[PDB]
Amino acid sequence: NVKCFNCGKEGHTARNCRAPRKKGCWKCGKEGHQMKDCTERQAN
DNA sequence: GTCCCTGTTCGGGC
Ligand SMILES: [Zn+2]
Ligand SMILES: [Zn+2]
Repeated sequence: NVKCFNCGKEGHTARNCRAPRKKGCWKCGKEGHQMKDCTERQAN
């Protein structure tokens, strides 16, 4: 299993997901930066 | 793609 960032549902990933993906931060939510970039709750 | 499998956004990898 692998929790898809885009939709949440397991068994597949963000790229695989048959759904339009997110622009901004996946975890924190806020755009203008990715989850990678994020300075908010940056730890995991 | 049933699943793999993660920042850039589809494509081989099994
Ligand atoms: Zn998905
Ligand atoms: Zn963020």
